[PDB]
Amino acid sequence: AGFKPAPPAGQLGAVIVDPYGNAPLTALVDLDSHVISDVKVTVHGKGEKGVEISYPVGQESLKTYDGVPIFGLYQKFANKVTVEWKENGKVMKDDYVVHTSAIVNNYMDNRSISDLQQTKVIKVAPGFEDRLYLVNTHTFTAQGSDLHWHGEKDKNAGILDAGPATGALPFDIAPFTFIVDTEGEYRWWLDQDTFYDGRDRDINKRGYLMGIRETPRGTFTAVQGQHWYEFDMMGQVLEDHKLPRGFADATHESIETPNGTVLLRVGKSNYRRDDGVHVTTIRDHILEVDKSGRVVDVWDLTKILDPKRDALLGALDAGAVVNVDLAHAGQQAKLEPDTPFGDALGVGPGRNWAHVNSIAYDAKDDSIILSSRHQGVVKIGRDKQVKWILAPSKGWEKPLASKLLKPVDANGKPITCNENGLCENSDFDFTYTQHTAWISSKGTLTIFDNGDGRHLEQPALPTMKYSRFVEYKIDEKKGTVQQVWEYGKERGYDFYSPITSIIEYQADRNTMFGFGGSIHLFDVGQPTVGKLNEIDYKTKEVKVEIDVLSDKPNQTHYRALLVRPQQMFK
Amino acid sequence: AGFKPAPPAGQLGAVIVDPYGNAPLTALVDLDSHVISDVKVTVHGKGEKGVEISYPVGQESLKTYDGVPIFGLYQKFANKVTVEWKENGKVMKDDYVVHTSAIVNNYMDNRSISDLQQTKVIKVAPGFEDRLYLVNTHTFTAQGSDLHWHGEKDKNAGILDAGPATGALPFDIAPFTFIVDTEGEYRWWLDQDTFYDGRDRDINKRGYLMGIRETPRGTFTAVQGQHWYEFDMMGQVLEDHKLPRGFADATHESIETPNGTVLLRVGKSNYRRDDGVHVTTIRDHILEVDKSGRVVDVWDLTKILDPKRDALLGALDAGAVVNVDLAHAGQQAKLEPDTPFGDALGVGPGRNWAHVNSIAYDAKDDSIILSSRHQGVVKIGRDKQVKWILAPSKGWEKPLASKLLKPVDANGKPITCNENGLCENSDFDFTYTQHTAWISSKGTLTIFDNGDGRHLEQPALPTMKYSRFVEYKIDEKKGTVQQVWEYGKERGYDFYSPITSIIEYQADRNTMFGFGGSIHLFDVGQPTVGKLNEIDYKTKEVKVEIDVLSDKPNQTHYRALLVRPQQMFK
Repeated sequence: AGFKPAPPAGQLGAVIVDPYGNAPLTALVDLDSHVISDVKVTVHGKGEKGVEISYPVGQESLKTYDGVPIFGLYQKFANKVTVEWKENGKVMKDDYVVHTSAIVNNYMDNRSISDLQQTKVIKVAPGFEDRLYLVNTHTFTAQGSDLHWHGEKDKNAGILDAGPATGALPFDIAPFTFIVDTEGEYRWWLDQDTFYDGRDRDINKRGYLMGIRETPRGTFTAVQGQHWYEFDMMGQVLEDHKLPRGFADATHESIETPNGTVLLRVGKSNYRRDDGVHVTTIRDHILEVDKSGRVVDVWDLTKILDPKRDALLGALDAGAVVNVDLAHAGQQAKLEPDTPFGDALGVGPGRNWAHVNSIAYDAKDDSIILSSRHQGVVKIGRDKQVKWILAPSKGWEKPLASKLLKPVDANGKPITCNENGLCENSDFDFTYTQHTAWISSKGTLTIFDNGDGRHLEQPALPTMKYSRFVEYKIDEKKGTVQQVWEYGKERGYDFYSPITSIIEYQADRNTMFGFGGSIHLFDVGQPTVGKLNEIDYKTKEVKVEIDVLSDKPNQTHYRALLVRPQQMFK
Repeated sequence: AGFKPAPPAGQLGAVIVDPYGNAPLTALVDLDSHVISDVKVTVHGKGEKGVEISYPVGQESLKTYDGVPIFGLYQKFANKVTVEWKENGKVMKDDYVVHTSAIVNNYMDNRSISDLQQTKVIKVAPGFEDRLYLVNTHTFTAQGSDLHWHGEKDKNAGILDAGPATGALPFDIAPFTFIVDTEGEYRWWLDQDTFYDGRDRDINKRGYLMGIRETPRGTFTAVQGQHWYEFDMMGQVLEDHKLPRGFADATHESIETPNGTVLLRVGKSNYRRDDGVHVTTIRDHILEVDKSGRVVDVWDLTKILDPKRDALLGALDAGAVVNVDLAHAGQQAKLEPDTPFGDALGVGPGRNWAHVNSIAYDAKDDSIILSSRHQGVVKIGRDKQVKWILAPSKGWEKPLASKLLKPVDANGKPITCNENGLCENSDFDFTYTQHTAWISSKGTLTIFDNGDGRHLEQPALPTMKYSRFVEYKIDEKKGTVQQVWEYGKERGYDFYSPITSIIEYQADRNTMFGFGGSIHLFDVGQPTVGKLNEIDYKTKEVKVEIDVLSDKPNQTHYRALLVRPQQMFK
């Protein structure tokens, strides 16, 4: 006679590159029936300033992989890797040379600047050299959007006409998923064919790979089209679920709860409107599902919030929304009453009236906090009741108006803001077209305030626009909110992300982690900038600033995560 | 233009037959955006003595399916179905006529008696008319076993020779999976293509569909080849996991624990023997895995029990082992020291020394109880230590001998049994080549004692063989075992199942449920009998006896389950 397996490389088994076939900068040391413990892996830096990557490896992982996972390799390089373990109460060590192959971008055309996205390291403080960031970005396919859901023909349409579309099937794009270190080197890559195939027409492998979040096991969830997933840093796909049959179009977020369920943002297909027309709703439903794919609960936001409120909808940059473009960049969006159902700015179920793009679970009262790009930030209870809302007061009717939070200063004294969220004699401002409204380890609400439609108008000039990191403290009993921190207001257009983006508070080194996904988006002909940032919470000093430039002009990035090797292999 | 969806049948949505495409005797009432509760489904009996099936439907199910599930249809029939619910505090009712298509057996050849397995109702006591049994049986493919794992060439083999086989890849057969009512009618069918494709050579869809067990959600797990699954009675495949890479050949059992894990019975691939030869082990490892497919724990039985112990191995009918001779039927198995590694009777890792075929989790001390066909019944701890053994004393060395349970009568007085398990002046006997060693709702240990190799010999004539249901009571602290119940001893060869089979205690009606999967297996040219039974625990009266006859001669059944519609749709 046959062909023998790879023989052993040292004192354990063979060292296999990319055992699952989805993560070419990983490897695996076959255990070959050895019984070991106390395992530590080190991957050595490339050259003089190269970052070394180091992590322990738990028993579950050794058993799961039947070997020792090797994460952190450089591409096309003779990686030097050390593995240490205990075996029969004796200390053991092996040094391996692990050659790798290349990273491939399978989606290139005349818009391509080059195959990979470029990195520019701007600033790395001391004691931050070891940081790693997983960048969740994407790259245009040659074809663009080729598929639509079919809907119901509306009453007042041509006798002869073909059926309309519905939903958001065209929200579809090739992934570009990697990890970057502080020398700007790629240290991990998730093969684009792991989940996506843009040449075939198998909707099972289509969509927009989004909402990558860690789990209590140090693995990650994600969504893409009409499926959701779980995977690990060796590239093993651990779960793959079709959405339940009533739902479609999962985007933006996926988060595991502590109860072993997962929260997803979807649309409802075959939603019967009060006028009896069926549509696939846009980005306005939430699912709690178990690890079986079954639905544990569903929040239908069309009956909980207000699909008629156009206060923020009418104030937006038509050029944005990810989507994008562009002849109409800068221009304020003029709503129309005859806007056909679809992924379009508008009111009512079957249009993009809410565009919820983040989810967080509050364990303390079994509730969920949501970021609605076009309405504000809300908490809704298990009981399907609104608990509070963080938004400008304009447009809200009762009973919902009554749940708006009242702003207050450090001593708890009301702050005067008009119905557009413009406050006087304060740093306090609300969020507009925001993202990632999550719960910090401190118990506060952190948000990335993108800043389109700030104060419910377009400004006089496009460049008078800014984005903020911002943190709030909320008293639920009293119904008040206090801005306790902010950043970015002063950096102007060069730090403005009209779309996407994220922040998350890091307690380990007291920093605020940021990723601005859409900087310079509207600079026609230029790469879009994804700017990784760690800001000192105390001093506001920049500790890390790294820029990722898109491989094609005018191509937004979605999010990034700060990942930690220590937690990857439990 | 287009084609419209099926219109509404009555007051909800359309009634879709086989929505998921794997269970043709099911249907679904689309919810069409209606908000309902208190759902109850009734499927009417066919004709005069036809059994009616009725169940409630919980909210999770309505949301999961976006509709009301309909279970219990007859094939090729105008099924009459009633659905009742509450909507806007009003009571509601719809009567539907649901036409079905046929059941198909896709695996037929000259051996075939007819396409379906025949049922013969023998006895149905009053108050047992409503019982349903899920039959886990199988049907031969034209090709038989066509595939082997490749192994390592052993030292003392021909220079020119090809590599050997290893493992148990040939354990491969088409499934045949249905639910039968007490009129002997098929009321549910699982499409054979759900998991199996015996004409293609994709090993992902090969194996022996086994170990079907219910879960806390009213769904079922199962194994087949190199994957494990979860499915529900609407035929939705909820989970599908590849085995972890170190393991192969999952058969016999899959059971969800209360900790959200699942227990599986596998072999280990690339197992390094002490002589340095690599093999795939046979049926001698246990995995706890999570819903992510990851390994939580592993029990390697080659280091826990005694792979050298041939006390029972040498006493077996060569005609059995599932697998089936049958030219050497009746004959005693003569072990050889040069038996090449494989699915073969023999000692040591790489042969079938243990043939473990059932697993149970003891939540009281976080341990597992195992049925080893070829060694006996053992409890092993989380700590990988043997806690006790229920078997004849011959062949066991220390430290294991010391864990053997000592038999006792109702007053706790020792019972005298020789090393072969023959007892004097008692009804007490051990189990031989047994199956399903499970924990009843009473806290006792129930077992199907097939009875091949009884008293560690073949009898003088082949028909001097019998099978028992049997229940034991164990004092772990004292190290003793008491037989407290038995049945079938008196029924002789006609109730003898040399292989497979199952029992389980039903507390709802104080019965012992049983399935004899291999009756008349050795009758050349005759269908094999799978006999479903419910025996009154108190009186020993037969309450249900129903016979399933195989669609080809000499083709064993594996198991059946008593299923309860009340629990299927939580």
